Amino acid sequence: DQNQQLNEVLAKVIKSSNCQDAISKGLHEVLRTIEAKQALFVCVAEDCDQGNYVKLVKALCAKNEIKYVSVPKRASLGEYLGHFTANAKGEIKKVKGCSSLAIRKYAPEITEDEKKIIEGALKA
Amino acid sequence: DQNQQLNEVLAKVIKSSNCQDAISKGLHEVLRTIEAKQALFVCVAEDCDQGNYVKLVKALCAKNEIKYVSVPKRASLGEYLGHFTANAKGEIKKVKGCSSLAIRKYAPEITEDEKKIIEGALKA
Amino acid sequence: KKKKKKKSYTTKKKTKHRHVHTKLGALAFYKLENNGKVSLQQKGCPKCGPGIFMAKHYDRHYCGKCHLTLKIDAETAKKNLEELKKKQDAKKS
Amino acid sequence: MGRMHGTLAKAGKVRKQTPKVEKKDKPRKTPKGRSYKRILYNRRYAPHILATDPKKRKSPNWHAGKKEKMDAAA
Amino acid sequence: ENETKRELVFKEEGMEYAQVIKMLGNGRLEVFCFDGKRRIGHICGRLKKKVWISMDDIVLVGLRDFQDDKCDILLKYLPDEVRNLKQYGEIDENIKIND
Amino acid sequence: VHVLKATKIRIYKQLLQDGVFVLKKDFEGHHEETGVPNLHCYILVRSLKDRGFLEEIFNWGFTYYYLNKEGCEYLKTKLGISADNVIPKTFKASNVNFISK
Amino acid sequence: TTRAINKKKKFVADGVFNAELHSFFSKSLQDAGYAGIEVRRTPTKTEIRIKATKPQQVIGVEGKKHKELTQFLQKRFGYSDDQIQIWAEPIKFKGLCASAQVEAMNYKLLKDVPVRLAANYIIKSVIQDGAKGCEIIISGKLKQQRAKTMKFKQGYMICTGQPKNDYIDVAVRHVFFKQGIMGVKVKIMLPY
Amino acid sequence: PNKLWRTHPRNYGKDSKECRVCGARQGLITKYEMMTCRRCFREQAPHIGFVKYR
RNA sequence: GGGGAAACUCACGAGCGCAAGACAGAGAAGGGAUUGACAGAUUGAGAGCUCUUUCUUGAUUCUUUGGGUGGUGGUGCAUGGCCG
Ligand SMILES: [Mg+2]
Ligand SMILES: [Mg+2]
Ligand SMILES: [Mg+2]
Ligand SMILES: [Zn+2]
Ligand SMILES: [Zn+2]
Repeated sequence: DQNQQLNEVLAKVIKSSNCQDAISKGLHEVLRTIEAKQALFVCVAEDCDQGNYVKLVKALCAKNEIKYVSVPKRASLGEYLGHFTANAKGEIKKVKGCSSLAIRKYAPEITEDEKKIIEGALKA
Repeated sequence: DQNQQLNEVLAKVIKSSNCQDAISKGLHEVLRTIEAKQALFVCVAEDCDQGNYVKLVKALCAKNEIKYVSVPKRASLGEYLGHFTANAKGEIKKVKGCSSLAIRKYAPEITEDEKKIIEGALKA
Repeated sequence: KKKKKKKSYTTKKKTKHRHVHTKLGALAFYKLENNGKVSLQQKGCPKCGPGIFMAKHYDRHYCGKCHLTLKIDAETAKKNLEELKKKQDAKKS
Repeated sequence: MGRMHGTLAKAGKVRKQTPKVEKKDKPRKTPKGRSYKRILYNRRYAPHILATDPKKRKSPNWHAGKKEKMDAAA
Repeated sequence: ENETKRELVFKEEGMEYAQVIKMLGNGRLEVFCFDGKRRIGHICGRLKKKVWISMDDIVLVGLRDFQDDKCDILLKYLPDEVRNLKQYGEIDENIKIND
Repeated sequence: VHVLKATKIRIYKQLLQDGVFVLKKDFEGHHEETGVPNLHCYILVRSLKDRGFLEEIFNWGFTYYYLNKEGCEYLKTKLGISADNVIPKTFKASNVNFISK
Repeated sequence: TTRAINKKKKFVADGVFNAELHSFFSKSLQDAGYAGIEVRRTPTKTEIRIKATKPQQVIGVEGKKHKELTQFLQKRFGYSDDQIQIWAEPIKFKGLCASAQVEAMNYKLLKDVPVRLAANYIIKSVIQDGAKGCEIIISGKLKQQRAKTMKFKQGYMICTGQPKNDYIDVAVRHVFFKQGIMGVKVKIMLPY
Repeated sequence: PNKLWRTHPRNYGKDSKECRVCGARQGLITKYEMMTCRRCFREQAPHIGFVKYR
């Protein structure tokens, strides 16, 4: 198990920070968001192809100061962001995978215990 | 919910019986597999087009003796059988849908409780 | 009364700038060494500096945000102009 | 009056132009013979119709369409 | 002065351009057709209403398959539609349009 | 023309909170209360009536929009978590009657 | 004080306010018979009495239309919540109100109910409520593509004189059809 | 890059104003600061409180 | 025709700019839809209009297939209202 609490709190956080303007999405977006030290916490998609993307991102989190999380699949990122093409049956079909997500700020409806749950997965 | 236990036990069963030679696949295969009374249990794909396929199959299960299960979608059958075209990212894309599956025998790694779980969905 | 005439074309139709985007191009800004150090091989903007990179056109440094313009010494300008010219002559042919 | 396409006086014009619409396939059929006049008597001269106000009696073709058969049955 | 601009309509197949020759009555006329034949035209129920036609006007004429000798007056051209026809190269450049 | 995210949110916010929105026609000016450039309001609200969450009435240069129940359900969606709690000032039921002899 | 305003320019401005209200209410209130509006103005408040045939639809389902309206006036002019007050007042005799009755035949004509019958229904209603006389004018295409004008009188009617402005109540409506706009006037001469 | 939109001065003259009701610029009545075209005025006149005694 | 028009008005004319092309279906998009803009040409015009030039920006959507907004465009012999 991916530890459903981790993926659930991750889902609620990425949703919350998207409904509010403060999420950030994309390798150019996440770039400057990391460098400006705006990003409080950042998510990396593990499976994807250019050695650079993951290397540069993890290294940039290390090279200013940022904590990161590692998600196995990209379609999960796209889904969490609410990037999906929804069928009229309420079925989510087409999902554009993401690579890196930078959350600039947190939405106030975040529970203390949930945040304390996030903080454990934040390594490096 | 499709009752994730049902789809999970179904998945483990169809996999197990494919890794072992004793699964059977196809309307000509499932035909003789039903008629020879070899099939212990059979799976039908609900959505598909010829009125015949579903009618004949359900009627053949009734007309010797066989218990059947009803899966809503065909791509799910194809996936369970391990019929998929896998992307180098570990992403399953192309899936050839099935219609009818006949499991000749069960693999010994089947749990008692799992089998007792199967038996409930077997109606008609 | 009067009616609108059928339209007369005087001068040729004009095309609009599409947006040039190099795919996953944002990786061209940073280089990594074996230690893992992060090296910036573009130029950052003195006002916008941490995350935003300026543009190196041959003679100018230009910020996409604050429109900062920093003009180069003319020799570097001529050298870069000449080089890029000689390269485009090659790619176009 | 500046709309003209076809030649005036062409022979088959209006009939050729008319789209071909197919006659609807009827569920079951229309009873031939006596039974039909039974049907007519029923929907027309039957006791219940007579019982209603003869000046307020409803004219036989009043409904072309089915929405008023739904409004008639209610 | 003019009625609303509408597209100058060309001779479709089954029609011919014509110039009014003389006036008959009952809404009839003799026309010279650029087919090269003279014909005796009748005026449209449409045109009888709208556009008054007279001598040496340039008109569009709907033809008849069976009787070639009769033809129907379809539409009258405004002198500008005509000069335009000459421009386009539909009808011959030597023709007399009077105002 | 780009209607920025915070613009969008700000107006959806004010909608859900109030339940009613008002627009003078000029695309030049700004909306008095929310202080938003009008073209942007016109756009958001335009789409909102075009999907039926909004019902529109027009008086002396001013368009008046009032929210439907489908509206609550749209705004819940785009504003997410925040909108779990809220019912608009329109939807709140008045407890006292205004009809006087 | 707020601003020193021309008694003339102020008063004209007050009238223009009133008219804007009347247009707003006749326009947004169109389903319940709307007659009139009466505006009292206090340094504290602005009180609006909406005189109407069906107050029940002015209020709505527990102040759906009421709250909507009140907030509309609020966003429009800018107002404190204590500064605006809306009351709805019933018109005790619906037969003596024109705007109401014209709304009635608006309605009946939308449902394709024939002219003479509808006109008669309302006229009979109006006189049933004690009005000395009434008249209805319907203009526009009725029969065909060529415009007609049909008048229906019963009872007592005055047109000319200052008494006109007193006893006669008039309202018009534009009525919409697939064919175009047709239109309808109702003149109820009131009783003494 | 609509920057040039409406950028000609409407400060004064005919385009500075309009009917509050019908938004006409023509034959506008500005006289009591009531900003209403002649037709629209003629209509609203009894609601504004303008009688014809005369 | 409140018809005293320098711009505006304004429908006319010559040359340029925007989209305020909603909404639905299909495909495209987060590894990028799209916005913006120094500077050189360019232009009547510090209209990034175009072209070279890249940097920004981060779904506010792009391409088709439908389709709405908008129209001082027509028709007072389709009409309301008003008015002679
Ligand atoms: Mg003049
Ligand atoms: Mg229209
Ligand atoms: Mg125009
Ligand atoms: Zn800068
Ligand atoms: Zn006006």
